[PDB]
Amino acid sequence: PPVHPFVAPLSYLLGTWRGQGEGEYPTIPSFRYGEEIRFSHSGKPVIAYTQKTWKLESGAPALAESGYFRPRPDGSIEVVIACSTGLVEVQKGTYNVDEQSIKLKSDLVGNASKVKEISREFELVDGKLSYVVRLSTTTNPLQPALKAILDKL
Amino acid sequence: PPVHPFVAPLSYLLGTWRGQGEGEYPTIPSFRYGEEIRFSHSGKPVIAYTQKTWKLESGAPALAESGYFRPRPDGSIEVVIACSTGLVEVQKGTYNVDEQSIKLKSDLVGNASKVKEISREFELVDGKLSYVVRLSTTTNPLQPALKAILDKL
Repeated sequence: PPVHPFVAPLSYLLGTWRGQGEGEYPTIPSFRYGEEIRFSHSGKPVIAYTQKTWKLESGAPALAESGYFRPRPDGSIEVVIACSTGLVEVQKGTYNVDEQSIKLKSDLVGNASKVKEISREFELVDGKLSYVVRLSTTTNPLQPALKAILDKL
Repeated sequence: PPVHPFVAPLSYLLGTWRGQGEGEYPTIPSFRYGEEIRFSHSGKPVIAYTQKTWKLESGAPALAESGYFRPRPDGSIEVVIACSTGLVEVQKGTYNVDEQSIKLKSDLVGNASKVKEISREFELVDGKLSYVVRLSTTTNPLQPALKAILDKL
């Protein structure tokens, strides 16, 4: 299927990406992980997102998430994600064509015991996909939790 | 990876399924669709769920959803789903080993303009996967909306 006009500005995402990241948060000792992301489409104004992580040393599976990115030609975007840990997120924000960036903040986090808000920011940097995930809790204000860089395969 | 002990009671789901369904709802004329579901795992206490639908005549893509099923040995289960239309759901309920059934009701529906609650019920019937999805809105009480039967591939 052809790329939908609403998806075309984000066509740089389409494909599979692999790299590594680092997590750290108050009370959570720093850790590293491997990550793979696939962005795909079926001609609708939606990009399917699938992600998995693993332990570096072994490749042992860790977590997974999946969802859908819905860009619109005014530069707005909404993203819905379900996580293997049992959370859901509704993310809203904007994309910037000049910067090849996507900036999202949660409108909703569902089924979480502690997390209150999640922000997600993507940026293409020299053709690599970077992101920062920031998290808040009732007692910890929004702050970095995960960051990764992935190469396009 | 081996099947996790918490997943084993639902191992009958694992694989790919294809069939067809029918939708109908107040103000929504009846329609039919094709459907494919895959259930998979990576050795964690989680089953990954991916689904797509299409038009019967042509096979043209329609919608998609994906998420995660988290069964527990007391017979409880939670399910998180993200939909290509831009919704999320947190579903909670129970599974029954004798009946090979799973009965879920939403604790949360996110980003919906009209839907308030969603219930999902699966049943293995002569080795085929059946479900009923029921939906409510502010003015329409919970009632059937989608039903499908799928053969295991």
